[PDB]
Amino acid sequence: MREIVHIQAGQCGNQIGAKFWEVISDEHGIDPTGSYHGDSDLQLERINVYYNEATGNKYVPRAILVDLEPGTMDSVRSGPFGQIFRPDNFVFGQSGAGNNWAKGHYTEGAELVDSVLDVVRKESESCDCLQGFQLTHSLGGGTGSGMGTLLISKIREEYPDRIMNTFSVMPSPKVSDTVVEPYNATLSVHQLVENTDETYCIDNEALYDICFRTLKLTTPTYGDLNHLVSATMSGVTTCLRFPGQLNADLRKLAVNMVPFPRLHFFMPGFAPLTSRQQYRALTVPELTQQMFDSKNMMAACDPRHGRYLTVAAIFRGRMSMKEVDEQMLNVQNKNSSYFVEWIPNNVKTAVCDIPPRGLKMSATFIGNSTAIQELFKRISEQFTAMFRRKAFLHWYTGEGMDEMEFTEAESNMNDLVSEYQQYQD
Amino acid sequence: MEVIELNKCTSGQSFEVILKPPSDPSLEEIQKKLEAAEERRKYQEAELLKHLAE
Amino acid sequence: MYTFVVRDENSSVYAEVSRLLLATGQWKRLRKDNPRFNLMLGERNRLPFGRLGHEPGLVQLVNYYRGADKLCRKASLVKLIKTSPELSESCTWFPESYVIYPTNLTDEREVFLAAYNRRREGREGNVWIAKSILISSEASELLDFIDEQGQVHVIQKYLEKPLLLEPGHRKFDIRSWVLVDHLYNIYLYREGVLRTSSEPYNSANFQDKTCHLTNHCIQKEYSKNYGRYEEGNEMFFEEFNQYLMDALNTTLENSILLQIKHIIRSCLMCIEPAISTKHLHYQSFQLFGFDFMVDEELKVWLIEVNGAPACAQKLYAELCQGIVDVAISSVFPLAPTSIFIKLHHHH
Amino acid sequence: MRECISIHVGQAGVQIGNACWELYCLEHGIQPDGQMPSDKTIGGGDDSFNTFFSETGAGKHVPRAVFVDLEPTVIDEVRTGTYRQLFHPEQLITGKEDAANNYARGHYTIGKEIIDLVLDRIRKLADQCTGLQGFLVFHSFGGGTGSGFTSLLMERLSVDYGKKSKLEFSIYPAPQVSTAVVEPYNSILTTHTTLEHSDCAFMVDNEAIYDICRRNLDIERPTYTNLNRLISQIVSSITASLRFDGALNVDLTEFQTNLVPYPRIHFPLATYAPVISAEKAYHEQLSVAEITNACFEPANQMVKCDPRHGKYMACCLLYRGDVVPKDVNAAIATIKTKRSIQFVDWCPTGFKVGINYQPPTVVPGGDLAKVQRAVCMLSNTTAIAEAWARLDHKFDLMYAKRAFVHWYVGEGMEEGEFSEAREDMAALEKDYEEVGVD
Ligand SMILES: Nc1nc2c(ncn2[C@@H]2O[C@H](COP(=O)(O)OP(=O)(O)OP(=O)(O)O)[C@@H](O)[C@H]2O)c(=O)[nH]1
Ligand SMILES: Nc1ncnc2c1ncn2[C@@H]1O[C@H](COP(=O)(O)OP(=O)(O)CP(=O)(O)O)[C@@H](O)[C@H]1O
Ligand SMILES: Nc1nc2c(ncn2[C@@H]2O[C@H](COP(=O)(O)OP(=O)(O)O)[C@@H](O)[C@H]2O)c(=O)[nH]1
Ligand SMILES: CC(=O)Nc1ccccc1O
Ligand SMILES: CC(=O)Nc1ccccc1O
Ligand SMILES: [Ca+2]
Ligand SMILES: [Ca+2]
Ligand SMILES: [Ca+2]
Ligand SMILES: [Mg+2]
Ligand SMILES: [Mg+2]
Ligand SMILES: [Mg+2]
Repeated sequence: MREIVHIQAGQCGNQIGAKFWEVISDEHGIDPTGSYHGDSDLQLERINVYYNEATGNKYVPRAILVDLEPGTMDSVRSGPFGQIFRPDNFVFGQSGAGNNWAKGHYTEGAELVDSVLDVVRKESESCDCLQGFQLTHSLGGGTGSGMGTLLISKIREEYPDRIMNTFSVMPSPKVSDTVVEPYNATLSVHQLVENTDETYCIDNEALYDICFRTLKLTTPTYGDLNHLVSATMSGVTTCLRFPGQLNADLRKLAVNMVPFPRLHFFMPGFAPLTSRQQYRALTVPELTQQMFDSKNMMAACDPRHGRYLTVAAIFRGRMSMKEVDEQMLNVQNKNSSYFVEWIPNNVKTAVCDIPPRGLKMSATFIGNSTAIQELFKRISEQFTAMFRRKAFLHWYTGEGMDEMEFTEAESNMNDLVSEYQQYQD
Repeated sequence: MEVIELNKCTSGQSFEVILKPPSDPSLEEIQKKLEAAEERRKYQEAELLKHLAE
Repeated sequence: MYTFVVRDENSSVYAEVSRLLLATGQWKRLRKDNPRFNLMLGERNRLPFGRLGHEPGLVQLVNYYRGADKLCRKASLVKLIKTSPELSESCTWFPESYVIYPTNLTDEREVFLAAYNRRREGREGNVWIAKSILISSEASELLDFIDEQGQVHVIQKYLEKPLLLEPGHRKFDIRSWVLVDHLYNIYLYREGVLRTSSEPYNSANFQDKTCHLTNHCIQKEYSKNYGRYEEGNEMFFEEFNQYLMDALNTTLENSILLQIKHIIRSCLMCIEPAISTKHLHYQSFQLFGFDFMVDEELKVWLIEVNGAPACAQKLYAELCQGIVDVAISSVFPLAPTSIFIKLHHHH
Repeated sequence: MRECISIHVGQAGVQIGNACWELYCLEHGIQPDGQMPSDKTIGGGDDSFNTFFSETGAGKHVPRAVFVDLEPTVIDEVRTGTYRQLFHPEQLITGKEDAANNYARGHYTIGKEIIDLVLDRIRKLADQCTGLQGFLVFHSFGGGTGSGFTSLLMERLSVDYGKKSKLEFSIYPAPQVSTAVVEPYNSILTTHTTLEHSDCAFMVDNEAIYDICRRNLDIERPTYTNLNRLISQIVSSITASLRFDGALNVDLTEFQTNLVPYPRIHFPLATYAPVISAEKAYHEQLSVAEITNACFEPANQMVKCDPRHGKYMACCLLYRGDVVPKDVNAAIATIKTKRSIQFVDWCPTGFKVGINYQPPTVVPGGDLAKVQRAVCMLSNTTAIAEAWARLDHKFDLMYAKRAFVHWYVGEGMEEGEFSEAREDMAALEKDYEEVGVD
């Protein structure tokens, strides 16, 4: 009984979180009302990892929904699986964060964080043995970014020895709501460097390019982007939600994926990504070559520009496990110049028999690559372009922040980039 | 090629064949190790909380 | 795509083989410390055979036989021949040799003096050579020369009746390149080389070692007739076979090559059970340089076996390409009239 | 009769231990419910099998075993498995969260809080023994529990049972069947602190078992079940002398006397044959010579290495099935003349031979075919140092960059323990080189 507590904060965080519970609820056979209707015991084997069991054989997600304005969480409650969430687990304010990291982190967010921690404390107290936490959020806004990292900081203070993982959407000018996103993202990245064990970096630009160029979506929406994130979140958590020789909890995963405490930012990937030639059976070679292709990755970083510290692939569906080793052992021994030679056997593979909905088989990629430095480089450049003129800072100084805290956040992320650069050589 | 020490019982037998002749930490000390590591974990946690209180 | 690593930058041979592998467009060279390789062109000394054959999914092949040093070591070869029943102590093609340890350090000092005194008393030619070089007909000088050193030496009978080429009245030796693949097939390169002495052989003066030592480095450094009779004191089989027909009315095959092929098989079959990589988690092949002497009776003697040999400049292309065909491509195929002679044998 | 207590630590130890006790029951005629019809002494007796099984007044034959794991999922299989009735709950110990493949976490953080409980439970089994010989400790090298808690347990056992022998069955890490990357660290950390507390350790390389299951049993992708069924056959061959009437390796002390002249060099190489696929139409039964010759082929060793280039310090031949000494000696002579068997000059060039007439038992519905005779050769070779050289090299690659070290320091371990443990392994490699090479 290794329970995980899920938190989703802000607009992006709650919309991606909603789709996540919609996707895995389907895989575990949980209907919108929380009743199980599956046909395999594998669905229930690890059900308690993400779900609580209430009276009447009801399964209720162990999820905490947080926001500083009500709108997004009213949509969730009216959404497909809205009624599946615990009523007490909606924690929201009315003021909003105005895409302002200082409001989420220092003013508005501080007013609401204690009541969120009251809910977290309640879910944890009813856990046989808490694995850790996972947070979904964006870094470009105010609530997910500013209040998200405040929640993490206070969760770590109360649960210092528990694992803290996040799915963090990184802002991109091509899919942007406001010009202050580089400010909000740079401020959050430092919080994540210090207080998370594993951060899945989801880049909105990569999600967009995949929708437009690969999926052939002329006009991608936030919904389309969140379809990719749901599938990815379902893949990276397969090993936690189903049985298999892999086993592994959050800590054992972190121990083998993170060689250095600050370099814990991961590039996730998924295959297939088929446009609508969608019924074609995908062979194992195609799954592997696509999974390792840059176009299939969601950090918007070319791995051929850096070196893999550690790689983890998860294959789902009924396929040849001998042929999985042959193709995986082929991609390594055919591109070994992008794997560091001082971590032996740093490419690991796992198989799960249950495929995602509507797919004969799939592959999820989890790479800890030093190429991720390109993502932080982009953010730093956009930050500096504005900060050198102190442009748009009044929104933040008006919330009590000093310019010194921005200078520090800048020096911290440039440090982070430099730390990736030395391990890339 | 000699066979020495041939022993036989109802469930088997054994023998030897020679082809050629030839030519702690106390309980206390372990407690200190464990408690010392425990103290170092406490010190590192105190530095974390001190960081978070700042 | 096949991957290989190069761990001996000083090998003139495998520098070419590596040059060819890349020329095929189907082989990729990795860093010398990358463990995910198919082929290792390993270092001469202290090659870590224990780390081979443990990479999942990779069939790994190395260009050295772990344990072949017993054949390519001066002292080792002597002990192997004497103590191996397949070769026995009466081995008729290996000069009488004795392993002698310097006195400042089993040992065969008394055994040698026993055979030496026998020769001195029987008026027989009693000249020996010490190496690990000094040539003398007195046992006192040979032993005192080894004690002044600090490593193990070997004293063997000096062929006082070598076959001398005419004109010139000069000594020589024969280099044969032998390739042993992973299946332990013994391939003899059809092209050999004679490293001839450019000075007239003189039996009444072993002090000047320029006419007794046919080494390519001693002739090109201490000989005053280097390159007179053949370019670089190197005669190839075609010319040598022609000389044997004109002067001796015989052939290189009949008079010498049969004995060479016999000696190569005998040495390599003897140690096959000790070095074969048949049922091993990794595979081995290796190129050998056999050095032979020929006396005036057209009898062939074995001088030594080199485990890391070089090649004659004129034969690098042919032999190196041949190594890729039978040794490397046979285990890693790509997307004639063989240059070798297969020496069949029972495994 | 002197008792042997088995201890199973971590996932590998527990699952290996489960497979072994299933085999022991089939070998001794013990039903899943603990009953043993052939045992005519109800709730008592000092027979050979009593070294591994106690007896209740009701006639149940209870293993002298303790299962320890910091997580309950693996040991829960024992509680609900076929042989759930054999064990009582006191013998099965489970925590709530494991060591996360972190030696420091299993040895220090969690180990400190559970060591006294495990000792108390082992004390309960010890108090049932009239003359305890010692302990057999099953564990993995790479697991956080199998490496970290095992070494702590071995340290304490040396304190609480000074005059008792301790043997190990250790799973050497193999990438082909492991998702961890830090196992070289755990392997070296546990060997360093365990070395002076183990009298004889049988290492089983998962790489070797994996390839035997693919090459001989035609398993395209072997699982832990296939691996453990084969491993328990070897373990049974090694412990059979303690459980059956005989005169060779009759007590744990004899394992050290016959196999370990030098204390630190206490890692014998195990070779087993034949391994025949049960799915085969029908195999030709191999002779004494053929299976004895197979013991000198690298392909059926528990650790892949080349004994032709090491030196032997000892050599036991354990035969099961239709074998008479006549054929053994005839096969030995034939192998000395054809093999490269170089003993060290300060050791006799001999072979201790043991014959048990009962042929190997195979689990119904298993992968292994029933054979009429089989052999396990225990040989102390310097060649097994290849396994330390490989492992130490992987250690050096990561430690040069301090990769993953923070996880261990984070649990209270000092960075100096790494280097201290590493220098002990360098010394161990040097010992093998002084005895083996000239
Ligand atoms: N042969 C064999 N090896 C196993 C088995 N189970 C795990 N292993 C190996 O053991 C190593 C992993 O350590 P585990 O024993 O699973 O971990 P642990 O001892 O329970 O310690 P934790 O880290 O706390 O889980 C890997 O190298 C696995 O290949 C098994 O049943 N049979
Ligand atoms: N017993 C003997 N009788 C006659 N000549 C001998 C001899 N032993 C050695 N030589 C001469 O010495 C030369 C070879 O020397 P040797 O092979 O012992 O040294 P080396 O091994 O450093 C040269 P390489 O290994 O390159 O062939 C030959 O040219 C040969 O003429
Ligand atoms: N992928 C994805 N990104 C989103 C979504 N909604 C907002 N974003 C991104 O998140 C950032 C804005 O943060 P937001 O979550 O709206 O602010 P918050 O509500 O204060 O936390 C911008 O970079 C948006 O592009 C969504 O549904 N999906
Ligand atoms: C970034 C920011 O603060 N934006 C904003 C703009 C107008 C009113 C309130 C606001 O918060
Ligand atoms: C699923 C995940 O995140 N981790 C993982 C996957 C396959 C092998 C090893 C691993 O650690
Ligand atoms: Ca207010
Ligand atoms: Ca009884
Ligand atoms: Ca002891
Ligand atoms: Mg918004
Ligand atoms: Mg030489
Ligand atoms: Mg475990």
